[PDB]
Amino acid sequence: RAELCESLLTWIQTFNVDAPCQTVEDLTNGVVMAQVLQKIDPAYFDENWLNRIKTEVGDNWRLKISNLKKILKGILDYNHEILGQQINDFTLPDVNLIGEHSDAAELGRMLQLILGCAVNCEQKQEYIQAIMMMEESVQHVVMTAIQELM
Repeated sequence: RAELCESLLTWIQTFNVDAPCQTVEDLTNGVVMAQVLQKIDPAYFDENWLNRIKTEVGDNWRLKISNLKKILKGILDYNHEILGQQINDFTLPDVNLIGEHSDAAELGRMLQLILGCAVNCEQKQEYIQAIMMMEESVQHVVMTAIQELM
């Protein structure tokens, strides 16, 4: 779903990575997702690892796809090589559609995989706490709205 992708984007924003990440388009060349995977496990997804991900991409969608396949393979490899408890990867994102068409539905599937890494890695209690703090944060917005109406 495209709506799931929008929601998972707000989760991506909790990482505060360097590259901009406000829209679906900001995620299509793979740089943001690579930087998030580095936050999740910087020992595995390290600076050397990130080197394979081209930054100067522009509108070269073939290059975007290339980047995205490296990230997807990276996620699968992390799951196989490092993680004891495997993630839910029965259905994989079609990253060709992300790169060529900025397909939000496919991008959402990829973000789900990355969230799967976050909540199954060694630091999972940190990431689960950060997700529940998204709930606390929204209630502050709602309480502000209520107070501006009273």
